[PDB]
Amino acid sequence: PQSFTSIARIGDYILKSPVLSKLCVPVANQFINLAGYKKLGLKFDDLIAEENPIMQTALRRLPEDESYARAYRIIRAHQTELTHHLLPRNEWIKAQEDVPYLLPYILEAEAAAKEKDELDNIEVSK
Amino acid sequence: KTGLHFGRLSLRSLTAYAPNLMLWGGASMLGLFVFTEGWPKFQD
Amino acid sequence: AEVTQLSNGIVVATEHNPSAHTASVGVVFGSGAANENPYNNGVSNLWKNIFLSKENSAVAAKEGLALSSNISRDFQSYIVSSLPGSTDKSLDFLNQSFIQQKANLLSSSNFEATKKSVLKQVQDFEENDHPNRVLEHLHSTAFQNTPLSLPTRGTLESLENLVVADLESFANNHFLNSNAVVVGTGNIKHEDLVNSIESKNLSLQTGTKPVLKKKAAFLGSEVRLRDDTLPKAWISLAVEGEPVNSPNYFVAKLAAQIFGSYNAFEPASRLQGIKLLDNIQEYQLCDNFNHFSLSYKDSGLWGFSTATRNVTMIDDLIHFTLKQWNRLTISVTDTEVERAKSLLKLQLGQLYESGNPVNDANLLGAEVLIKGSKLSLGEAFKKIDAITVKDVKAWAGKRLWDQDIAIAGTGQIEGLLDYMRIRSDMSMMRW
Amino acid sequence: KSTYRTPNFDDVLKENNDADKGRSYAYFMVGAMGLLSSAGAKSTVETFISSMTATADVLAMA
Amino acid sequence: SSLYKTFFKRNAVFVGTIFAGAFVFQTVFDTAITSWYENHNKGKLWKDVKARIA
Amino acid sequence: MAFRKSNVYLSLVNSYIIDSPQPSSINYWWNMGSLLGLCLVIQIVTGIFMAMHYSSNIELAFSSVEHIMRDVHNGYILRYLHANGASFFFMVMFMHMAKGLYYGSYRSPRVTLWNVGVIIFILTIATAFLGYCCVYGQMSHWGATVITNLFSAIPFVGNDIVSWLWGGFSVSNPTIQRFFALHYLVPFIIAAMVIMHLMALHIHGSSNPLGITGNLDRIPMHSYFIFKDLVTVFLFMLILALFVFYSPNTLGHPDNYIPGNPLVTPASIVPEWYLLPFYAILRSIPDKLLGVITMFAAILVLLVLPFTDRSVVRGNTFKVLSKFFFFIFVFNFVLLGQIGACHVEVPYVLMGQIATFIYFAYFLIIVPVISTIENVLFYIGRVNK
Ligand SMILES: CCCCCCCCCCCCCCCCCC(=O)OC[C@H](COP(=O)(O)OCCN)OC(=O)CCCCCCCCCCCCC
Ligand code: HEM
Ligand code: HEM
Ligand SMILES: COc1c(O)c(C)c(C/C=C(\C)CC/C=C(\C)CC/C=C(/C)CC/C=C(\C)CC/C=C(\C)CCC=C(C)C)c(O)c1OC
Ligand SMILES: CCCCCCCCCCCCCCC(=O)O[C@H](COC(=O)CCCCCCCCCCCC)COP(=O)(O)O
Repeated sequence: PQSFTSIARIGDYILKSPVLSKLCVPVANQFINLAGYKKLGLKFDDLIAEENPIMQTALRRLPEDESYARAYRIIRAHQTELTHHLLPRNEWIKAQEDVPYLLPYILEAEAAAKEKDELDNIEVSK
Repeated sequence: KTGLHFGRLSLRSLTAYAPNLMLWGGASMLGLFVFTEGWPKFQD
Repeated sequence: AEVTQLSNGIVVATEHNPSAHTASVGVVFGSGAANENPYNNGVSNLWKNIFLSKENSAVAAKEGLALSSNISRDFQSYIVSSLPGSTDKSLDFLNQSFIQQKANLLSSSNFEATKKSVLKQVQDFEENDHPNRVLEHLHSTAFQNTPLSLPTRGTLESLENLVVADLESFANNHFLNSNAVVVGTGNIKHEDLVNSIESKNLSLQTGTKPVLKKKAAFLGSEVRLRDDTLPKAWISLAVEGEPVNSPNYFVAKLAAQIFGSYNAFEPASRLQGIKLLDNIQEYQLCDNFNHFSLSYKDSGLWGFSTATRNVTMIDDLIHFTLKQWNRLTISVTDTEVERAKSLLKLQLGQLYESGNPVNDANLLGAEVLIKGSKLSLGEAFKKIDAITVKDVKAWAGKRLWDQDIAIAGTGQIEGLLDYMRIRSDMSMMRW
Repeated sequence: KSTYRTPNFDDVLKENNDADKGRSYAYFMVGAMGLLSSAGAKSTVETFISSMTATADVLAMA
Repeated sequence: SSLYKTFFKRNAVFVGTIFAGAFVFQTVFDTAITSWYENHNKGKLWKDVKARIA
Repeated sequence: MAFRKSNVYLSLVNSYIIDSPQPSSINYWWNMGSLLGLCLVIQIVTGIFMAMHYSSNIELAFSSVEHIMRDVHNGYILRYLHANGASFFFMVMFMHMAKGLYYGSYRSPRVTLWNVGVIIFILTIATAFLGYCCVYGQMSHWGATVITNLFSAIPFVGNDIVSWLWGGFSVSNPTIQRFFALHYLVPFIIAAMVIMHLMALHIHGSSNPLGITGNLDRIPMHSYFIFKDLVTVFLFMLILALFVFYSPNTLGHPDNYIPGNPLVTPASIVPEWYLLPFYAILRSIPDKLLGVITMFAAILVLLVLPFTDRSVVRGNTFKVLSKFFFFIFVFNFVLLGQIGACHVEVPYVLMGQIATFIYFAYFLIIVPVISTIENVLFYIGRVNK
């Protein structure tokens, strides 16, 4: 319930500014590996809850080769967390492999449901 | 231009119900005077 | 385009259009399928087919004349098309098919070979044209025991009793001088059409068509032609709409343009501005619907026809479109009217001012019989550019809000719920 | 017999429909049943609710 | 008549007439059935026996 | 097909306890739902066998609890299994409302499941209170006097509601005798709202402690979570049996063994230990009308939790800030269960006013703020611009 267009509007304001990118991007990096989804072998875009119909849409527009790997790193996480262990340190998701692969499939489904409601309340000036 | 919506209940679908919802607030205020007048409760 | 009228007992209508390359000339009577009793029903469908018979059409095709006719509820029509330099040849043929003679068409060889041809057309219509045999069953149960109930095609049980003597008794009562308009559309001048009828005689009959003592009255009912061996379930549902020559004529069409028409397989009829599509596309409740506002002479109809393969969720197709009908009374927006103005101004301009001069002769013929002249398209745009959202709400509580409906269905309509759970959807109970 | 000839409903039909009247000789008798069921469900609630109030021998010791 | 438009059209004013028609039916029918029940039993009630104690 | 699927009754057993696909990664916090089902049968079965000996008059209330503990065979077992088991109901349930508050089980599509949680929680507070006033001890007479005199603050309808609620003019014989036939009943309303709580769960299934979709790896319930529940059943039976045989009156107040006397007030009236946080919220507002509202708002502020959580990730498992501030909320809730036991003294009024501001600023201020900051930090940590 935070609507990724609004995250990326805030988030791109931080990265664009030179002052705030020096300041709270190193806070953001230390926040990521303290969370430790990498240690379970997940990227971030496995963690997003898939029960709203916007995110339910963007998991159908995904290609087959990425929706097969994403459907494996989830099952490796349900198997690792079941044993109350972590993944071995070679199997951890590294920094470069943690890319927003599902972000552009959401921002084109969010803007396509924003336009559906901006156009369902249009008031035509006569 | 776009009217104020906030999800489902837009303003245009609320200005057309506020004449009738003023009658449901009268039809429920008389709904209390059936089920309470019978024990002393004076509303004014 | 400016229509023009003249009368000398036989009223002549013309709509000159020099940018066309044909010229329809025809006679349009004002006694269609709503002027027959149920024992001679189909005699106007059979008067169409002996005009279009093979013996008669071959005589017309020698001069380069194509024949066309139309049998509606209230008006008949008999149009002869030609090239624009050959309009007097079309009247000379039209004179010698109805007016000068009818005994050549009504020979015993040409009759029984044509009655056998119609009796196959109705038997093919009765079991193969499913979204239209419901709409002819909707009229047969809304206006029951009343002359607007009779099907235009003619029933098969009543058509095999017709002899030639019933073909002529209908001719001597309705094909009269005080009943017909001679229309000329396409590239034809009104002065050339009037002087050609004056140069000949072209006098049909005397006058005084019969009176039709019953008046059309809506009677809310239902009919269920249930038949499980069909792939879909066709359903029409209608309230009593407005007749022609009424102040609520264009509001009844604009209210049937708000909910429009839909086709589930087209990728551009799914993005329309209807609010009904947000409820109807989630589980694919229907394949197509269309909202009609039929307007006959005495009464009318207003409602929607549909067709669906989702035969277990019909009672959500009906309930979700009957809740949208309730919004016309209470909370129809201003935008939802302002698109239905601009769609009605288009699909009237695509009807009265399209290409085909045969179709323009039926519309000119149906208009000047009922209301004496033709209301032009430029002055029927001002009537649509003035319908406010108060006028739709005042009309909707008059005709839609808690009124009796007429239902007709066929196919797998077991999932269609009973009457009093469809009639009860017309009033919202939450308003 | 065809399916376009509806059978004889004439013994049960009204002699004059007039849908402003037929929906008023029928919303009277629904509204009258609603009126006695709102004066009859006040007394059913007020029987059980006033049963829990201060009884007779408690009121004597007031 | 036009009785349908004012009363039975909007359900918010239909059921507002049921409750305002039950508020009058409570007060009147109870008084009309009490004043009959004591008038049918005139001479047996305590309000009459208290009048014989003169 | 199999008879467990082909029968009309057994397919309700089959689709709920035998073949129900549970996610294969749920830890031991997912057993607290099965314990509350067992702990409800413990209260109900040790309520029927105890109410065969209980007379509910104000003269024979406290004298017939002691008749249970002295004269009935194994009567000390029933009264102690059920007075302590009711205090184990609220400890399992407080760990059941805090699993779901932690792992994001309140979020959509389980808002219907969460709202039947708050309805069961209100009836369970109202059940355990109405049976507390059935012992007619000294803390239970003056408990019912303090609680039902809060409804004398409603304007102009105050005294008529209270005098209807007491059934008299004070807490007397009709109040205790109606606080038993009500308290007999409301467990059967909880036992129906639980069936209306499994139906809201069965349509979308349980969550899992990662907060991701669990439709991929599912294992059945039979012989996997039946035998993972039998571990914590036999543990909950063990910690109950220490608190029943070896130390039975540890949780309850000692003043509840004085027979209830309306003429002598005790030293400090406190409720039983689980209503003690809400009693400290009620006591914090220096007004009587706002106190009844805020003590009732503190149960209803759980309903604004699905709409104030602004996170795209379900649950606090992979979050740094929203796991720290959750345990501040839990140890604030324990502190409110301590200021409820202290007297109205300096400085337990500045504490109980501050530590009730942190109860309400968690749902309304902390959770929307630190979960918006926990979504920009998940974003700008990965996106390079
Ligand atoms: C009306 C409003 C109702 C609100 C209820 C208020 C709370 C009621 C009090 C009950 C306390 C229940 C605490 C349970 C906390 C939720 C369960 C939990 O969060 O445990 C998981 C947590 C970390 O585990 P993860 O699953 O996140 O990590 C996986 C990594 N692969 O594991 C941990 O971090 C350790 C868990 C330690 C629990 C400590 C409990 C302390 C109890 C208070 C005792 C007070 C004595 C001083
Ligand atoms: C959710 C279910 C229940 C809860 C939380 C609950 C809670 C309580 C509590 C807290 C007490 C006071 C114990 C004490 O202080 O000694 C109590 C007492 C009592 N309850 Fe329950 N109860 C429940 C169900 C039932 C049922 C179903 C019955 C009866 C059929 C029942 C009958 C009694 C009786 C008779 C007492 C007698 C007083 C006593 O000996 O403690 N309870 N209950
Ligand atoms: C008598 C009391 C209760 C019973 C018998 C009960 C029963 C259950 C059971 C059996 C489950 C499935 C097991 C589990 O998921 O842990 C469950 C899940 C749940 N319960 Fe309850 N419950 C009770 C009270 C509550 C309360 C008071 C709340 C919250 C205010 C609540 C909220 C939930 C939630 C959110 C879940 C889903 C957790 C998840 O699976 O992600 N329940 N309940
Ligand atoms: C989602 O998957 C599930 C799941 O489906 C279920 C069902 C449960 C289990 C939860 C429950 C079973 C809770 C439901 C609880 C009830 C319905 C309470 C009903 C309890 C009762 C005890 C009913 C009352 C009946 C009696 C008291 C009859 C006993 C008779 C007595 C006392 C009289 C004795 C007299 C004589 C003369 C013998 C889970 O834990 C679970 O998660 C794994
Ligand atoms: C009703 C309120 C909720 C109560 C929560 C209890 C949840 C767990 C129920 C445990 C029942 C175990 C039966 C499993 C089974 O039969 O598997 C049977 C065999 O299992 C066993 O033999 C277990 C030995 C008997 C265990 C006795 C436990 C009784 C303790 C009762 C405590 C709870 C009331 C089939 O197992 P299989 O399919 O792997 O072959």
